[PDB]
Amino acid sequence: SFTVEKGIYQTSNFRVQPTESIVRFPNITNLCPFHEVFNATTFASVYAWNRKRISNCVADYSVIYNFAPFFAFKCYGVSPTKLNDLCFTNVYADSFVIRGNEVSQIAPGQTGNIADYNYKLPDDFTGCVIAWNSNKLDSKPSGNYNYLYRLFRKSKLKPFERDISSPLQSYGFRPTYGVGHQPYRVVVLSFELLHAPATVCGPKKSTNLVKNKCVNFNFNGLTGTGVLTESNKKFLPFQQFGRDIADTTDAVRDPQTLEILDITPCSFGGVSVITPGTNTSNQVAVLYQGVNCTEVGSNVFQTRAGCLIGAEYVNNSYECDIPIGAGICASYQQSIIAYTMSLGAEN
Amino acid sequence: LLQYGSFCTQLKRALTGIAVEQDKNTQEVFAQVKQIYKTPPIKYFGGFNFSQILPDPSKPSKRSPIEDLLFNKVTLKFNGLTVLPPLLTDEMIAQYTSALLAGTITSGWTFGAGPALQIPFPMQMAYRFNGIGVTQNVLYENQKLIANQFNSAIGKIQDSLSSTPSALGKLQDVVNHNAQALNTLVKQLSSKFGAISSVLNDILSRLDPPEAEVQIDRLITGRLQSLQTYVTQQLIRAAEIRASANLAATKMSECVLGQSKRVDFCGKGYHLMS
Amino acid sequence: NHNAQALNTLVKQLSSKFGAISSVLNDILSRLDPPEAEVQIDRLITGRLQSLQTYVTQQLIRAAEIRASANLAATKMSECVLGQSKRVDFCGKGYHLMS
Amino acid sequence: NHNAQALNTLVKQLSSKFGAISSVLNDILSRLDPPEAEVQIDRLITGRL
Amino acid sequence: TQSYTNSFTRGVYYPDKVFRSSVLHSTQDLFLPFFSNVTWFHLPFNDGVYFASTEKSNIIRGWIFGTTLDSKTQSLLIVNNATNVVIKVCEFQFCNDPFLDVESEFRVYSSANNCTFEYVSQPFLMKNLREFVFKNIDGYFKIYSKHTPINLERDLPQGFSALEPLVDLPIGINITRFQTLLALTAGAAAYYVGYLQPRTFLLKYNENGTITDAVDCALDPLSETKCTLK
Ligand SMILES: *[C@@H]1O[C@H](CO)[C@@H](O[C@@H]2O[C@H](CO)[C@@H](O)[C@H](O)[C@H]2NC(C)=O)[C@H](O)[C@H]1NC(C)=O
Ligand SMILES: *[C@@H]1O[C@H](CO)[C@@H](O)[C@H](O)[C@H]1NC(C)=O
Ligand SMILES: *[C@@H]1O[C@H](CO)[C@@H](O)[C@H](O)[C@H]1NC(C)=O
Ligand SMILES: *[C@@H]1O[C@H](CO)[C@@H](O)[C@H](O)[C@H]1NC(C)=O
Ligand SMILES: *[C@@H]1O[C@H](CO)[C@@H](O)[C@H](O)[C@H]1NC(C)=O
Ligand SMILES: *[C@@H]1O[C@H](CO)[C@@H](O)[C@H](O)[C@H]1NC(C)=O
Ligand SMILES: *[C@@H]1O[C@H](CO)[C@@H](O)[C@H](O)[C@H]1NC(C)=O
Ligand SMILES: *[C@@H]1O[C@H](CO)[C@@H](O)[C@H](O)[C@H]1NC(C)=O
Repeated sequence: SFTVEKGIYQTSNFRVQPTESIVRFPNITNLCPFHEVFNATTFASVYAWNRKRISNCVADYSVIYNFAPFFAFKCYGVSPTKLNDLCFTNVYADSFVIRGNEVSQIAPGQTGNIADYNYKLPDDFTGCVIAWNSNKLDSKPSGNYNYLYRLFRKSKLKPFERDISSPLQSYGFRPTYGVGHQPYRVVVLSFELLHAPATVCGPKKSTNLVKNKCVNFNFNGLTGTGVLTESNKKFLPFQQFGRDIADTTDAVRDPQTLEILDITPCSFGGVSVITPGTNTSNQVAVLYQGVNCTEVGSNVFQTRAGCLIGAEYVNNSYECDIPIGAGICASYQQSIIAYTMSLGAEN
Repeated sequence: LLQYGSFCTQLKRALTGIAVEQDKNTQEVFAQVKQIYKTPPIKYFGGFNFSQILPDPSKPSKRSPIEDLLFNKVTLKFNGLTVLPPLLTDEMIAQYTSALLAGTITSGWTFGAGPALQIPFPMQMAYRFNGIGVTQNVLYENQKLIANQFNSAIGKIQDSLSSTPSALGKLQDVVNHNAQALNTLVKQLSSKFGAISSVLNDILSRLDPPEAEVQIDRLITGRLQSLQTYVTQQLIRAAEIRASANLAATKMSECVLGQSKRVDFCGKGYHLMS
Repeated sequence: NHNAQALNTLVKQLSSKFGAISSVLNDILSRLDPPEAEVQIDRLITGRLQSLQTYVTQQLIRAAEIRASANLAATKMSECVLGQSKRVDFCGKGYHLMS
Repeated sequence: NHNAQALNTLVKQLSSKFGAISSVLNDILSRLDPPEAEVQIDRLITGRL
Repeated sequence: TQSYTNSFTRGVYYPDKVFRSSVLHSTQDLFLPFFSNVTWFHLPFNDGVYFASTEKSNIIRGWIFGTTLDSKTQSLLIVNNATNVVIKVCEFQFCNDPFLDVESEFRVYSSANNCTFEYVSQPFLMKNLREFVFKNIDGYFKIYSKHTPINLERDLPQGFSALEPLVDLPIGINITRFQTLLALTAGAAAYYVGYLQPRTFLLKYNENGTITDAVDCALDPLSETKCTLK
C-alpha cells in the first residue's frame, strides 16, 4: 500500500556477511595406485573379479580422461564432474572383462545372468561405472577362451559376493566378431561416506588461523561459516568433532595443532520499523531485535528488546502509544521519543 | 521455495496475532483500576495482619513473601526461532496487585464503582457479615477471635503451598508444552524425508545443479509440513489460554471488587472477600 | 477483513506452479500427450488440496471463537436487558439500572 | 454418530490408491522391482499419514 | 575346564569419535547384555567376543583368529611381547596346538606366505583387570581395551567403566572361530569370554565428556519405560 498508519511493523531480517575463506587440507601428498589399476594387460574373468583397496593417497582423476575415450562413463550417487572436490573414506575398485552388449547389465536394481550369478550390485550403491573397449587387446584370432562366466546357480548372489566353486562357459573373442561381442574392460568403483576421517583428498591447498570474526571455514571437508574461538573442552585423545542437545557442530580440532576451537553462527536477527502515520510525518525508527548495539539517526538507545536506532530516550512518563518491549513505548511528540510507560496517577 | 506460494505470510500473520492476543490477555486481566492507591504507613487494622500479602520494602524487587515463594517455586540462538519479551514487566504487575490490595483494604468495594470512600475495617467486615445473613453484633462481640482465626488461616497458606510439590502444575504445564514443541521443531531438521542427505550444503557441494532439485524438493515439503503442524498446534493452545484468561478476569472483577452470591464461585462456603 | 483476506488468498493460490511446467490445465493438455500429463497434474492436485484443507481448518478455528462470543452476547442480553444484575462490572461500570 | 462416522471414514480410507499401481503392499512388492516398489510405497505412506 | 558366572554391568565402550557432554544419547549397536552368562575357562567367534582377564605373569599374550585355521585362508595372529606388537594376516599353516616356546614360532605355525598387511607398534598390554572387545564389521577389525584396578574378587567387579578405542584395522577377511595364545613346563590360566548381541542403549555423558552410566532398553519393563521417557 502507499499509505502506512501508526504502528510497528516487522519487515525483513539481517545477517553479517562473511569476510574471507579458510581451508585446512592437512599436509600430506601422495599418489594413488591408479596406474596399476589400468593398463595391466591382465584382467580377470567376471566370475572372479579383482578387488583392490585404495587409501592414504591423493586421488587424481584427470588421468582417467587421459586414458582413453571411454565408451561408458557413468556415475550414480555423485556427479561425475565433481569427483575432483570430494574426500572419501576408501575406494573399492573392481576390474574384469565383460561383453560389449552386457555393459548395460551392470546397474543397481537390474536383472541379468551376470547380475544374479556373477556380480550382485545392491540398490544403495554409491559409485561410478566405467567401461571401454578391449577388442584390439583381448581378442585372439582363433578365440581367447581364458574368460569364463557362470551360467547356472541355485540361488541369486548377495551384494558384494564372490563365488569360486558345466555351468562355466568359456568366452570366445575374435577380431572378426562385431560390436556387441568384443571384450570390454569394466572398472567399478565403490565409495564410502560418513565414516572415519577421510584421507583420499589432496587436490587443494590450505590457509591460516583467524579468530573472533565471521569467516568461512572448511576443515577437511566440513563446510560452513562462523566464528572460530578458543575452547575449554577436555577432548579425549581420539574424538574429532563435537555436538550438543540440538545435534549440531559446536567444536572441532585443527588437523595441524591439537586445539579445540568453538564454532558459533554469525550474528542475525529481525528488523522492525516504528513510524507514525504517513499523513503526519515520514520519520521512522528501526529496532534490531535481540542484538547488541555494537554489532550493527545518530542516536542509539539500548533496550531489553534490542537496539533502538533513531529515537531519543526521555526520562518523563506518558501513556503508551506504540509498544516496543519490556515497559518501553514510543510516541511522536517534532521528533520520535522513547520513554517508560506510566501505570496511572498516584493517589 | 518461491514457486510454492505464500504460506509464509499466513504463518507470520498467525504468529503475530497469537503474540498480540497474549499481550491483550494480561492487559485485560490485570489493568482493572486507573488509580495507584497506597497503604497508610501505620499498619493497624483492628487486629488483622496483612503483612504476608503486602509488599516488602526491604527486598529490592518489592514483593510479598507469598509472591516470592510462588516466583521461586515455578522455575523454568536456534535456527530462525526467536522468543519475544512481554510488554509488561513483573514489577508493573506487582504494582497493579499492590494497588488493588491497598484499595480493597482501605475502601472496601466502593472504589470499584466510583470514587474511593474511606471506612474502618471492622465496619466493612460488619457489612460483609450482614451480606450473608448474620447480624453485626455477632462480629462486634467476637472481634478478637475472628482476627486470630484469620491470622492463623493466612499463616498456614505458605506452609501448605510449600509442602505440596504439585500445587503449581497448571503454571508448569505451559512451560513444558512450549519447550516440547520448540524442541520437536528443532529436532525435525535432521530428518532425511527419503533423500540422500539432510544437509543442503552437502547436496549442493556433491551434485550438479540440474539434479539437486529432486533431492531439495523433498526437504522443502517435509519442513513445510512440520511448520504447518506447529502453527496449528499453537493456535489450538492459544484458544484455550484465552478462555482461561477470560475466566480469570471475570473472577477478578466479581470476587475482589465486590461480594459474590454465586455458589462455589469464589471458594467453598459463604464468600467474604478475596 | 479476515473473511476477505482468506478468500483473496485462496483465489490467489490458483496461479502457483508447484514445480510443474505450467499452471494451466488446458495448456498442458493441448501440449503434452496423456501418458505424460499425469506427472504434471498430480503436483497441482496436491497443492490445491493442501490450500483447501488449510482454508477449512482456519475457518473452523475462527467459527469456534465466534460461537463463544455469541454465547456471551446471549447471556448478556438475558441478564442485563430482561432484568437487573448484581454481578460487578458485568452490565457496565457502576451500579446497574437497566440496558 | 460423529465418533462412528469418523472411525468408519478413517478405516475406509485404507483402500485408496493415491496415484499408485495398487492399494496393497504385497502385490506392489511381489510384482514390481525394489527400485520401483520404493517409489510406489511413498504415495500410500503419505496419503495414510 | 568350563564354568559359568554373571556379567553384571560390564562391557560398555565408545560407539564413535564425537565429543559430547551433559547429554543423554541413544545408540544402536552390538553390546554385551547386562546380567548374562559369561564362560569361565582354565570357541566360535559369532558376531562378537568379549575378553576379560586379570592374570599377572604375562603367560597370556596375543590371540589367533580364523575360519578354517589353515594355510589356505588368511588368519590374524596377534603377538604381544615386552617391546612391541606384531599384527599379521598372512595365511600361516595353523598348528593344532599353538603356543610360544620362549621364542621360536615353529610350534605356532610352520611357514609364512603371501599377504599384504603388517602393523608394529606399542603392545596392547602394559590387582589389575583387562577388558577387550573384538568385532569384525564392514571390512574393518575394531579392538577396544581398558585397564582398571580390582580388589581380590572371584567374579567381575561391581561398578561401571568405559572402553576406549585402540586400533581400527582395515582387514576385512572371513573369521568364524578363534583361540587364545599362551607362552610357556605345565601351568594354568584364568579368563572370561562373553558374546555381543544387537541391542539399543541409553548412554549418559558427564560435563567432562566421559561415560558414567547406561541403560539397556530390553532387560525389563522398567528399563523400557526409562528408555521411552529418555
Ligand atoms: C503478623 O504475623 C507476623 C508473623 O507471625 C508477626 O511477626 C513476628 O513477630 C515475632 C515477634 O516480634 C517475631 O519473633 C517473628 O519473627 C515475626 N515473624 C516474621 C515472619 O518475621 C507480626 O507481629 C504479626 N503482626 C502484628 C501486628 O503483630
Ligand atoms: C553489549 O556489549 C557491551 C560491550 O562490552 C557490553 O558491555 C554489554 O553488556 C552488552 N549488552 C548486553 C545486553 O549483553
Ligand atoms: C531522568 O531522571 C533524573 C532527572 O533528574 C536523572 O537522574 C536521570 O538520569 C534522567 N535520565 C536521563 C537523563 O536519561
Ligand atoms: C547360565 O547357563 C545355565 C546353564 O547353561 C543356566 O542354568 C543359567 O540360568 C544361566 N544364567 C546364569 C546367570 O547362570
Ligand atoms: C618383540 O617384538 C618386536 C616386533 O617384532 C621385535 O622387534 C622385538 O625383537 C621383540 N622382542 C624380543 C625380545 O624378541
Ligand atoms: C599367494 O597368492 C598368489 C596370487 O594368486 C599366488 O601366485 C601364490 O602362489 C600364493 N602363495 C604364495 C606363497 O605366494
Ligand atoms: C566364511 O566362512 C564360513 C564358514 O566356513 C563360510 O560358510 C562362508 O562361506 C565364508 N565366507 C563368507 C563370505 O562368509
Ligand atoms: C572434568 O573436569 C572438572 C573440572 O576440571 C572436574 O571437576 C571433573 O572431575 C572432571 N571429570 C572427570 C575427571 O571425570
